[PDB]
Amino acid sequence: ENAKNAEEITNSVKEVNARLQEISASTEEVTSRVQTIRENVQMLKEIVARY
Amino acid sequence: NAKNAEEITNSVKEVNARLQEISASTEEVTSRVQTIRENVQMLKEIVARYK
Amino acid sequence: GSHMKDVQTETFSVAESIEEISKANEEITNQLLGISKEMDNISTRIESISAS
Amino acid sequence: SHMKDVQTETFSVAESIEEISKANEEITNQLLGISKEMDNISTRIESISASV
Repeated sequence: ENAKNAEEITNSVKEVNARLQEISASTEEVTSRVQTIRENVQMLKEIVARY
Repeated sequence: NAKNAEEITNSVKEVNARLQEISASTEEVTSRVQTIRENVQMLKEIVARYK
Repeated sequence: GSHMKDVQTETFSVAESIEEISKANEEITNQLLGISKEMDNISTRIESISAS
Repeated sequence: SHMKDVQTETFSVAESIEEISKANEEITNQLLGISKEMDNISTRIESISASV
């Protein structure tokens, strides 16, 4: 049973590590697309002043 | 094995707490993307009206 | 309305971007659901292996 | 002046993009600590497999 449980935990850790590297990438994808929305909401508040 | 199963039970418990706080912040981004999505539909109607 | 044409240029970039953040935060929430169910398995299995 | 409805909506996305920006930094701080704590559990499970 100790061999089975050790492999079962090792297989869960491998899943967690693979899903965590996909969340880091998606976090970097959101951290790039947040900056694009910030620029187009500062450059849009510039129009609000211009006129 | 007893001293390592205990150290994993305590680190897994802190990881699960930290993970439940990522689920919290991810819910808070999800809930504020409803605000933004709604307001960029509005910005489109005013341009359509007055361009 | 030229100043509203200037507004459209900005509002196009925001609408393209918010649609990506809308799918990227749904991809994060689903992966986080999958991690949790495996973390409760590690929690469960680390009590049964300790009893063993 | 039709820059009224531009202003009322470009105010709401600015109080909201700000909490998104903060939450992405808090997620980033948790994630990089978890990868390190996870990589120490990996060593401990490998030691348990050896022990078996």
